[PDB]
Amino acid sequence: TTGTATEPFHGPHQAGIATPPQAHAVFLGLDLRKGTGRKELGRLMRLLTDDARRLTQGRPALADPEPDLAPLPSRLTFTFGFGPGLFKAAGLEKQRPEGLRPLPPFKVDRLEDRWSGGDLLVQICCDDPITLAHALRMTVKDARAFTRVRWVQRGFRRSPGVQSSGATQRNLMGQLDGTVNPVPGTADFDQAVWVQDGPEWLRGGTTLVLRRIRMELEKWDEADPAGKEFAVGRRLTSGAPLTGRHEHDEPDFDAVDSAGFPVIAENAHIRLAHVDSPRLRMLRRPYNYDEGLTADGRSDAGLLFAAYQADIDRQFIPVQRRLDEGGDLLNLWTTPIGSAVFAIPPGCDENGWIGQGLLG
Amino acid sequence: TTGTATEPFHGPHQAGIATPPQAHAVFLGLDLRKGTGRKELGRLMRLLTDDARRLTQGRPALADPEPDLAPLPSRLTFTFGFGPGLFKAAGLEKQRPEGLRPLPPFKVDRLEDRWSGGDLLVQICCDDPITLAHALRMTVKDARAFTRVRWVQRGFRRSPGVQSSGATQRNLMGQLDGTVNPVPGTADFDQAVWVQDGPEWLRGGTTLVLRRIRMELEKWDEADPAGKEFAVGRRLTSGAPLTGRHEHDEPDFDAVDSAGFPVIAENAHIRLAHVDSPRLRMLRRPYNYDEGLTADGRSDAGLLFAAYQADIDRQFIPVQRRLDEGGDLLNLWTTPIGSAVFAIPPGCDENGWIGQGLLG
Ligand code: HEM
Ligand code: HEM
Repeated sequence: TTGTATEPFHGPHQAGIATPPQAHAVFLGLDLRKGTGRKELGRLMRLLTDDARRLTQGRPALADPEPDLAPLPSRLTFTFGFGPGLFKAAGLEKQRPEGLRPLPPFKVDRLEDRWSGGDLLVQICCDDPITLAHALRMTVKDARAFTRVRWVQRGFRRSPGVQSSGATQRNLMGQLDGTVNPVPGTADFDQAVWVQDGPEWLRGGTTLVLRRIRMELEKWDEADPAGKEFAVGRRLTSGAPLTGRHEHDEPDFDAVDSAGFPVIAENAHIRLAHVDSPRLRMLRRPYNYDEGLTADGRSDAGLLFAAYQADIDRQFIPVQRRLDEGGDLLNLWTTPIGSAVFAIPPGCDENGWIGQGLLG
Repeated sequence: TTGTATEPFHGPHQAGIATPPQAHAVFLGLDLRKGTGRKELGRLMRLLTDDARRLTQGRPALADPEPDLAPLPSRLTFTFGFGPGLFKAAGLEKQRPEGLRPLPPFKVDRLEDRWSGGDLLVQICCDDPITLAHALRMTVKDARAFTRVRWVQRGFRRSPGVQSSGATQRNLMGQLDGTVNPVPGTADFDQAVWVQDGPEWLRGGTTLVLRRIRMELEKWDEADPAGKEFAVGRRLTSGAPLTGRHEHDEPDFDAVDSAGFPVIAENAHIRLAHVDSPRLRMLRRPYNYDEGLTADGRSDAGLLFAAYQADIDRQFIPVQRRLDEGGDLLNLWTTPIGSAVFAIPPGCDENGWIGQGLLG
């Protein structure tokens, strides 16, 4: 069933990346306390490893504060990530990937400290929110002594069983989101996602760019539907490129309209975001968020934009830079308010723990 | 797939009450603007009725800001409720039920204005959070001109398919929650829930007591495990009464231990909460909430306690008063921080609108 289903914890890679995105996610951003060094980090990651090892398979954690909430794992997964500040605290500043650093400033940025940065990431995904809540509590319980909570970001996708697996789901702007994306279990995916160069310990792992992007829905509603599709380069209902018919049709960036102007605008989102080389693409694995209203009924909603790639400098920044300097029409209705980066180590087997190659 | 499943909007009763509780809920508490009188309330409820009429069946609302999010309704339901202030503004004090008033003070209360009161309730329930978020957006769009958002309370239960329908689900304290409840499709349920006395307009309707109850999970983890079961009167895992073996075993309130003391404490939750007459019982239809963390790792979680009954004075207050005056052991780890009451009108058909019998 949806409840008894599990995702393996062990493997060459950490789960929660190639894993088809579950219905719910929480991104826990932690800062290290002063007394938390390499020794303490080792004890912590061993604690959290075994917690994930048990919980993801429906078994209570060690010293579980509520073991009856451990069953029904619902494809629970844990993904741990190390921020730039982690390495200095560990005395391993040399093994920090040179590419692992806070993203540079962009003109559209309205970043807030409460949604940015972080020394240690715990990404917990699950098809069930009760199972997720319990997993979060256990995580905090074992991380409490060594860290402070910098932020916690919750997001959702479709509930399990609403749409078939692999089918593209819509975001809170009504747009089909995830059409062009590296496919798990393919060569292009492995090259695009998993690290092969750089520091040894990170090989088999990846890097995460997590950006909290607010959807300016008040402005969005006042926009012209033709203008909305034009801004993206795809139709709302079908999800097809404006040059095409079906969702999976290849956009024609050389096509022009009756006026000789590009059908897909020069500053259309998918044009500026596109990279011709599949091996340089980023894995987008986003979650939607919707959190409360002002008295005048203005929404606080958007996207937890989670991008995974082997090299931030080669695979993310160039794209984000083109969106910014290219004057992406979508920037009129979206605003980055948070940004964090993490190095996600390789997976482990029954005889190890996440981050052993670094902290061991 | 389950996205296409719907619940009837039309009927003698509003949906979202007898309806088997969906995986997600938003309780939207609205305060009327100064100029919003009976005329304005009529226009508002006609707008909201039609929105629900279309959206619950997977059709876009009129002036829908994002029509592509209307399909796949996932058992979306709307339940509208009128607070005490609604009747004042509409000049229909004569039609206000005697019992429709803010609840009396209780010792355990730590109520906050930001979680209490409200003139107009829109209770939106759905098995899918994207569908839910869209429904909320449309509700606010048409309500903005007439009302201010007093509060929005988001809650969740198990995702669809995680547990078989009707099976008791656990709360964030790990406790099986919902064992003793009136059952739809029985005469006792109708007697307990649907109004058949008082002013004419409300017949076929019901009343809602909505209380935001914080869970003191800090103390809860520190609590003695045997004391936790003793506090409730049931075992954690099995859910059985301490006098029994299975969940649905009848609690024996006359039973004593070998020392001659009651097996179920005189101040046990279920003892103080129990009522002999099934027809006097309240319908409990709660949702769980989990909302963020302090720097030092303290959770902010609890229960959205939604109780439905034909008569607040006869079915809710007597129970709540016994829990308070009786010194319910569960009060050591639970704290009411919000309280609101609403009169829920009967259902409508085509050509009709919710609250028409009152406001029309
Ligand atoms: C912030 C809110 C955003 C929304 C609502 C959004 C929406 C979309 C949509 C509707 C598509 C077309 C369907 C698809 O291929 O997935 C798309 C494509 C894409 N987006 Fe975004 N996007 C957002 C931000 C970003 C950002 C910040 C990046 C940074 C890299 C990005 C990278 C991409 C890429 C690489 C594609 C693939 C385009 C292609 O090759 O055809 N998106 N996005
Ligand atoms: C966080 C707050 C609360 C929690 C965690 C909680 C938990 C529970 C549990 C575990 C049970 C036994 C299983 C069941 O029969 O559902 C129960 C029963 C019950 N509760 Fe509560 N409860 C809470 C607040 C309240 C409040 C404020 C009321 C006010 C009336 C209430 C009324 C009842 C009733 C009527 C029963 C049925 C007991 C019986 O007749 O055997 N509960 N509750």
